Amino acid sequence: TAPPEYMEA
Amino acid sequence: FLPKGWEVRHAPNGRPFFIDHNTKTTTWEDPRLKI
Repeated sequence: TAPPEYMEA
Repeated sequence: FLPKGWEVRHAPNGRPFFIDHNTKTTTWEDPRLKI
């Protein structure tokens, strides 16, 4: 559970 | 095996979360099921 905020460069 | 662009990363959730770098998105369910 608990979705991670996404920002992967 | 996962959609072109999506990375599979194994989190401490005992869970591999699906993560696309080109659209900036994350999923718990395989993006093939949710396009």
